[PDB]
Amino acid sequence: NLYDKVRMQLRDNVKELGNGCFEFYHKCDDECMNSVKNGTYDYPKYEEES
Amino acid sequence: NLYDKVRMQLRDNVKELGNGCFEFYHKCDDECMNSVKNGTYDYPKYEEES
Ligand SMILES: *[C@@H]1O[C@H](CO)[C@@H](O)[C@H](O)[C@H]1NC(C)=O
Ligand SMILES: *[C@@H]1O[C@H](CO)[C@@H](O)[C@H](O)[C@H]1NC(C)=O
Repeated sequence: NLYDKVRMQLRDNVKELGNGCFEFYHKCDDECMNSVKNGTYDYPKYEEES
Repeated sequence: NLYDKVRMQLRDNVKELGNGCFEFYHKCDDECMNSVKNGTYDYPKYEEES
């Protein structure tokens, strides 16, 4: 449930590695990680691969 | 189970908003919505973002 709670919060700004981890497509510093662990996250334009 | 039944039926012609809702990438009128609620849906070329 944490895995999906987090996947839904993170949407497409991350990729699943298939081993229980999410890799970010943007620099995610302590302040970001602190946001991911609770009810918030918003990083709208970090696609490079698109 | 409805969330996934619907996600599988809708595939990539929709996006998950992460709050229990699916946003369509195409105009989806009453006739479409009536199809989504039961065993049918087929909208092959509505990507704009691709
Ligand atoms: C969520 O984490 C951020 C970052 O540390 C913090 O500012 C915010 O107050 C926290 N929200 C709750 C409800 O704890
Ligand atoms: C599914 O919904 C469509 C649209 O209203 C309808 O035409 C079709 O007969 C319905 N199928 C079933 C099995 O109810």
